[PDB]
Amino acid sequence: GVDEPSTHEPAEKHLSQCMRQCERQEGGQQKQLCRFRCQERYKKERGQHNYKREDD
Repeated sequence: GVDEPSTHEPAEKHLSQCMRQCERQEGGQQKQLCRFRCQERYKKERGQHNYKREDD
């Protein structure tokens, strides 16, 4: 039990590790490959199934 709500989940950090490498790399094809791979691979690892689109 001992269940309690929280914010700033570790999931964005796993993505952060990727995007850290993705962003660090510079170019055309290289940039795009890390942009999706990091976004899709890590998003899936979250366990989330419902995608929501940020406004603005």
